Amino acid sequence: DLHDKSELTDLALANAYGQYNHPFIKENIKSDEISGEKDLIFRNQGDSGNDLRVKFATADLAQKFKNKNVDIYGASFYYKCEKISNISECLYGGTTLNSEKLAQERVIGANVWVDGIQKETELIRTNKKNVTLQELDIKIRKILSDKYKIYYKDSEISKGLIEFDMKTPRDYSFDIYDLKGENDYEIDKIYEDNKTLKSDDISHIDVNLYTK
Repeated sequence: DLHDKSELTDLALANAYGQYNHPFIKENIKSDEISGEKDLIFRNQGDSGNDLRVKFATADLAQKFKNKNVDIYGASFYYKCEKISNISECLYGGTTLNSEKLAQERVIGANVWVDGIQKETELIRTNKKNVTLQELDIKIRKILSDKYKIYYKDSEISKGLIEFDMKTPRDYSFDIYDLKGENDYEIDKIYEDNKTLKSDDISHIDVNLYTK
């Protein structure tokens, strides 16, 4: 049972379009301040020179990356982002070690279908050895957002499923209209686990969208 786009508020649609089209991306930064036992602080590295609060699911996760030259790639937001003093910018997970790269860009294909009809195959990449699922998810939704206008209320697409398949019998999927809420601080909690995948172990991506 896939959720219907009609279930989202105009605010939900806007935030979704916005975060999937303008991901926060920063390479080789290091945080060494834990906050609230499960958050990492990167002072002076958010947009506008604001402070960045990277939120994780568990204190363990936060601890695993303190001191780490990490790469960041995720959905950022300001509304309801716990101030660290000044104003602050937030985001969940999307954190990987910077020292782990690939010799060449790993290219992943995404078979696409609208109402069961196959469309042009899409492509996303990453030179990260271990890329977070959030990043892959974002790169796919940006495409689904611009080619199929999934987040425009007046578009014909009303349902959709994104599925990431590994080279082993393991897959991960997202219901593009199943948002925790209408504000990013709730929507993005789906990434707090910081789920990361070995890039070369990913097989392909399946995208099924529907109308009516």
